[PDB]
Amino acid sequence: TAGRVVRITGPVVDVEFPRGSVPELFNALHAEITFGALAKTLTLEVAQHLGDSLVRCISMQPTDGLVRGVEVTDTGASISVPVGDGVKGHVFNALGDCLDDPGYGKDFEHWSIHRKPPAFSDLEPRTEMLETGLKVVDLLTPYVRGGKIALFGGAGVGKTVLIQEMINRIARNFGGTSVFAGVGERTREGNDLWVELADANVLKDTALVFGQMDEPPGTRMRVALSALTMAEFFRDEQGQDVLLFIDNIFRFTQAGSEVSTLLGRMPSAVGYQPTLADEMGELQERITSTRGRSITSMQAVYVPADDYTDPAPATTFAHLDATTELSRAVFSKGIFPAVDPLASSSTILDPAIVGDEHYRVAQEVIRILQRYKDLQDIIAILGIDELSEEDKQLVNRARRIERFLSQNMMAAEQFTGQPGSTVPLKETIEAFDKLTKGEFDHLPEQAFFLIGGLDDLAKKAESL
Amino acid sequence: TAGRVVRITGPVVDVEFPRGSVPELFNALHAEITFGALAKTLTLEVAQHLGDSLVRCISMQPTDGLVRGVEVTDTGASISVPVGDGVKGHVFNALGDCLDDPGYGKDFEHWSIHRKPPAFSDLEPRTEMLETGLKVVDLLTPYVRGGKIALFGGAGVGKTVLIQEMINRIARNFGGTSVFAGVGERTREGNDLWVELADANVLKDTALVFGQMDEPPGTRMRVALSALTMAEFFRDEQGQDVLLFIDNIFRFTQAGSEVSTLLGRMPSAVGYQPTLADEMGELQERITSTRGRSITSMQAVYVPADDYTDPAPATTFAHLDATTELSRAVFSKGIFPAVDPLASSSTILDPAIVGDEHYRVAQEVIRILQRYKDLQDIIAILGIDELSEEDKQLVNRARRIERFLSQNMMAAEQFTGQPGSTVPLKETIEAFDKLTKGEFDHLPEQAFFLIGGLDDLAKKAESLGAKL
Amino acid sequence: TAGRVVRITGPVVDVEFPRGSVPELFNALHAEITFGALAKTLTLEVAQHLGDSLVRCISMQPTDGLVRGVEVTDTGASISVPVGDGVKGHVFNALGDCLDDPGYGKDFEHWSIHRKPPAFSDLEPRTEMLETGLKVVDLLTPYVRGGKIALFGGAGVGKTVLIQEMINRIARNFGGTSVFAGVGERTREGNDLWVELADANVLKDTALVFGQMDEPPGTRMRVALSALTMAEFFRDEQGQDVLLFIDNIFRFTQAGSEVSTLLGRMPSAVGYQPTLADEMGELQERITSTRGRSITSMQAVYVPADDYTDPAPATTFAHLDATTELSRAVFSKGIFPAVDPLASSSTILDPAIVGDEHYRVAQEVIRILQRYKDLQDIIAILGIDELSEEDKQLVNRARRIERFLSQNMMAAEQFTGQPGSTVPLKETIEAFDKLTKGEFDHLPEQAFFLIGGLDDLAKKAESLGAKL
Amino acid sequence: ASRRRAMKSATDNADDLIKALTLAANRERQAQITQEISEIVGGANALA
Amino acid sequence: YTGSAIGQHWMYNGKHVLIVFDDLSKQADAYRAISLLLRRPPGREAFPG
Ligand SMILES: Nc1ncnc2c1ncn2[C@@H]1O[C@H](COP(=O)(O)OP(=O)(O)OP(=O)(O)O)[C@@H](O)[C@H]1O
Ligand SMILES: Nc1ncnc2c1ncn2[C@@H]1O[C@H](COP(=O)(O)OP(=O)(O)O)[C@@H](O)[C@H]1O
Ligand SMILES: Nc1ncnc2c1ncn2[C@@H]1O[C@H](COP(=O)(O)OP(=O)(O)O)[C@@H](O)[C@H]1O
Ligand SMILES: [Mg+2]
Ligand SMILES: [Mg+2]
Repeated sequence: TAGRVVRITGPVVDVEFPRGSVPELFNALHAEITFGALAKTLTLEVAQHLGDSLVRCISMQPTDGLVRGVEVTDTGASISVPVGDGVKGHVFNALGDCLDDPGYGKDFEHWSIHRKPPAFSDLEPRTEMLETGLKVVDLLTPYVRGGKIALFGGAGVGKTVLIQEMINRIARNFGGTSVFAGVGERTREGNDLWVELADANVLKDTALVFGQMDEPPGTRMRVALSALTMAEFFRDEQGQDVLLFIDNIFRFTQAGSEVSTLLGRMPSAVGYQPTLADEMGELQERITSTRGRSITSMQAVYVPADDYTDPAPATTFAHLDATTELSRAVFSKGIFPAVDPLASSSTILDPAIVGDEHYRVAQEVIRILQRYKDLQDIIAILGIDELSEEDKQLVNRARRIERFLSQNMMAAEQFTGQPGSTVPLKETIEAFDKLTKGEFDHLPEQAFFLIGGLDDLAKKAESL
Repeated sequence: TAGRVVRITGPVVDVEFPRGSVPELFNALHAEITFGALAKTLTLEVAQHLGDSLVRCISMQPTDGLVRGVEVTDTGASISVPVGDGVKGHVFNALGDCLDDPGYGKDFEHWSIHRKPPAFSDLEPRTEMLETGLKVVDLLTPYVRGGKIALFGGAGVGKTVLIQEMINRIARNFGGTSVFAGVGERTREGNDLWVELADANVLKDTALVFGQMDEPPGTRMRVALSALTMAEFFRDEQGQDVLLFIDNIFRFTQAGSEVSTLLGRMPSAVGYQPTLADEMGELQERITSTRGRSITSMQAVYVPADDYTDPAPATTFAHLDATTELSRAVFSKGIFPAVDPLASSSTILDPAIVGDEHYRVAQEVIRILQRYKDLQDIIAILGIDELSEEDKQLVNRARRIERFLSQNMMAAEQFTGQPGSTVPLKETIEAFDKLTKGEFDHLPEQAFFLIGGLDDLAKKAESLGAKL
Repeated sequence: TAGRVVRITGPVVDVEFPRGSVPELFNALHAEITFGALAKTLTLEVAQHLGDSLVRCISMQPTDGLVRGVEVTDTGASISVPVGDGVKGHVFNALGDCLDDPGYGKDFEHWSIHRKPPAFSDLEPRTEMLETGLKVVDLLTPYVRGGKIALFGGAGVGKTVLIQEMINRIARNFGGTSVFAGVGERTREGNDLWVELADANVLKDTALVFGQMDEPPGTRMRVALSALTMAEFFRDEQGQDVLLFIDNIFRFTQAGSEVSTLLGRMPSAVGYQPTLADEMGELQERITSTRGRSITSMQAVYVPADDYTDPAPATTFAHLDATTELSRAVFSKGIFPAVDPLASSSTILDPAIVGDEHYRVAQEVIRILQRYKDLQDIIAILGIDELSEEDKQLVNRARRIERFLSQNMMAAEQFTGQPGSTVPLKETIEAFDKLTKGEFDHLPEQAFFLIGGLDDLAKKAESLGAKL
Repeated sequence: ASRRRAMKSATDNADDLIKALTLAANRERQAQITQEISEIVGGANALA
Repeated sequence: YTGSAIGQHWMYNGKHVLIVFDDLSKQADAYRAISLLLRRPPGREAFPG
């Protein structure tokens, strides 16, 4: 009942099985490379049924050293990853193997990575807000519970600290867990993230799944589904809120395109796979709220040629509920998190969802910040004194507002002894309403740096 | 002798015939679909001889419900449509079946829709102007009586409204026969044209053939041939001046592309069929006026994605005497008809035909508009204020000229309620000569918008305040 | 033991041989066309072993009249061309036949045109300037004696005129041998070059090998190899300095791409063959100077559609010591030679080789021209009057410099009627040092157009009403 | 004052032109990729 | 087409129907995917003719 390798073309392997033992599509088959230098066990994923008992599969590992005719064993099920609380605090690959401890979790319950989204009737019909406790996010760009948040930011902008902060807040405030999905992860960066999470003591609350850059396109394609399956177990079997990090989703799309090319499929517009939308939908629709529990996702998105109409970002943004842009300009000012309040956006900043008072306060903050940005050029070149008196008043108010959007994060406690703060949404709304009215314009600017609500503001004001 | 279906690939059917009974190319074969709701008699047109006594044919009706192995019978002749005076006042489909009165025309003489174009010795160039009353067409793109006129344009720029306008202006007071061919266009547009022609009493002179959008590509690529067959009968047998309207010929080309993809031919550039130019040449060369026999053909040509470089309109351009290119840029400014005066052309816009005064005025208008187009780049950033005095004067003149090329059309009354206007060619020449000279520079721009001759300009300027 | 033609399609011919008689790759085979009008003997170069004793070959002559199953003879060796001092002063085709004296050279030593390049250990960088007398080339793109020089450009920018100019300036007073390779270029140009070399008395020192653009792709593929084989014989055997001229080397790549798809190769990007870089590398690496044996090669590289990103010129760029890139913009501005001073480059343009003064002056010229290129759009829109005073000064200096880089060439007289001129390198450096300092800012820019040295500048300025 | 207003207007117009030109350039880039893939795949299919 | 057939059943029975297609861009993309997976030569923007 075992097959045999017939054709080998890079990561594409054709396998012939006996007449009545052809594996199902997406089944995981095992083959052996016995050459000493490259000895390994190849995991092939059945991609096509070619007919005459032939199947075409994508090798999850390089096929160098593979011989024609070697036995191929059908496992009877698709790629399955370990699930349960045991996966927390450990690093896995797209196939479920533990990288930091080989053999770990081999006895856990194993879930196939190909699963359907929640039944249409089980979906929550009403959008909900995910109160993170961060003033900038809660006020300006509220995160959708069970939604999708794009993350934009170069190097040295605090993105890693932001991810650690979100891990902390989901673990502490929501009593949830986190699954990090490094798609196309650089091995150096994966190791750095592992060590950083271990140092910050949040590794215990996180499950890391790495599909590395130096792996064939199949694993880079399937790692996102693996991490999503772990998160789905946490949501559905453990009844926990889960925060899923995908980095980078564009690399998942590009791995899908590479796989489609390898299988001989004719490319679609701009060379992407014909089923680009179908693959993205299959991945993203599994990230939702259901039965009171939810998986919220924050995904790093790469925009080719900075062209937002490009098919990859265009398809990705059909599922995104919020956008958080991290700017080096904000970071240089010392404002943490370095979220650009004008570039960032949320689709639920609508009175019908967050309430009329919230929307009014947020719009006032945005207007003040936009006017300050406009006057920035005159300030820089002609000098501040060149401005009118009303312009100076608005500059002062906007400076205070923009410094108040900074917060003392939980992840920042590992750098400064001071712990983090969680500002309830109502407190943030009323505080920024007061600030926009100019009721704190007389206070020193530094009093608005890295604090929580109004009580912290008063405490730091007395300290100055 | 009867064949059998062997392969069904969409509206393309492969049929195997007994040795020595393979139908000739373009022959009409008949098959039966028996499934209840879709039951019908498929008419297939032999397109290729595949070898081994197999022929590849294009179905004129959807093949839904067709089964492999069903009997196919060869009629021995290609598709034929009724011809004669009786087709006038009636609506037909691509196969010649009457729609407003089924069974009508079955006893008429039937002409095959496939035939050769007129011999080269019989062709004679046509240079007679066809006055329309539209200022832009009359001045810059004069139409040719017995010639070939095309209206190019993107989606929703005014091709069909302009076709209706020319039907109103030319076909209404026409002593000859009219043939309209709807090709891959809205069915409700065909119904509207039918009703409107009935209301104007023009239907009794007109034969309508419809191959509209909701048809298989074979029908959409053969309906034009059927309508052209009726027009050719009127031209060659009755000695009648004939008006031929086609909307839209690009749909014929697009249907040909779909058929070619189905036939398994290697695609050409932009996925078009390799035989794009050949098919277009055959069809267009059949649409012509011979010595002493007049066909005035007006074709609407769709431009995909507003791309005038697309192979279909690009290949269509060479078959025309007058070309009116509708521009989305002009359309966005509210100018109707949205003619691009610089892009449009006419073969008879030369001094030897239209006279020295008309030609000179047209050339001056074109020069002013071209200079304005050149200055557009500077104007976009800095406006007209940085221009030289000559350039400022020219820009004001050009804006007024471009507004005055617009007109309240007869067919536009439905959209605005404003009755259209007719402008005699002499008045058009005089008005545009005055405008290029600079005799209306004081009037406001809007006074030149959607009006007729100089009397209308004076009235509108007086209404707006300026004196004239 | 002879083969037979099996399949014919354009220039590619399939030939079947008996067991154990399959010719080796690149072997030359002979076939007969017996049709009276086109009677000839086809030379076919074996390109592929297809299996089953079949071989795919490229015909060196048109295959019109070739019949399936005709006998094919194997010569047992690749195409070979005559070598020796006897080839000097004669015109040959890609196959080694003497065009101007048929039968000449049949008794000479014959070398196969397929050859491995020099061993890496035999290679030696060349860093000796080759003064030409052309201001732009001598200043910004100094050529290397014994190095590889190319003239890049689109169609009709002056590549051939500059090639003839460099033949006039370098080959006329050259001690050694010259080899000219006409590769897929105009037969009229070949005849003109032949006559010009005969009149200049340079022909006796030159071997001409012509495969013209009317030839089949195989001849255009192999003519460069033939000429390079003659040059390689002169370099390695006779041990004398060799001047090699190729025009146009891009035709080799183009013919390769023409036959690639018929050879069964899946096309690469931009329609080129997958083996573009490898074939170009083989051919170019054969064109080189070894230790103690100098070949100064000058190649005209056609840039398709003026697109310098095209894979052919992009791949060719890596094979040159010096590149003079001709620009369509410069050409259209009337500047000749139409050299793009910002895009061209030379490996010996560093202070160590050309000296501090030359390098500094060239860098200053490049900087000024780059700044002017940056300011051109602002000048076009807002005008020069909105630039800072220093920027106005730089713009005037840059216009004068760009005009002065133009020069009346010896080979350009036929196009302008003005006799050419030559400028020594020291004079060029001094003149451009003066220009970059604004010492000629008072002279009109027209005084700097198409002249030689500073004396010509003074004379032209005086003729224009100004004193230098 | 008029110069300040006119230069602000010109800068806004230049920004709008840059946006439109970038959109057109991205459309052209995507179309070029698609057409190149079309030609390559057509060649491959013909040699299939 | 399913929605259109459901609406047409009512329309041909004298009823008045309003059908919303949200949205046909995604239907065109899906049809392009099917056509490409059938190895049909694509046209403008990789769409089938
Ligand atoms: N002369 C006009 N005056 C006023 N409105 C007009 C005029 N011409 C066209 N329109 C408006 O533009 C719409 C589109 O016109 P029309 O149907 O003639 O365009 P088209 O080029 O044939 O379009 P399509 O590509 O959709 O077939 C008309 O329905 C009407 O709304
Ligand atoms: N809230 C904060 N408090 C103190 N330091 C911070 C904070 N946010 C970011 N940083 C510093 O900025 C750097 C950002 O690096 P990292 O967290 O890897 O994000 P990125 O990947 O964007 O550089 C970190 O080394 C960290 O020390
Ligand atoms: N130095 C020059 N002076 C005047 N005209 C020139 C000069 N160089 C080239 N031209 C013009 O440009 C044309 C193209 O030159 P040529 O080199 O023959 O074509 P290509 O650049 O395609 O090889 C010439 O025929 C000539 O008319
Ligand atoms: Mg229309
Ligand atoms: Mg040339």
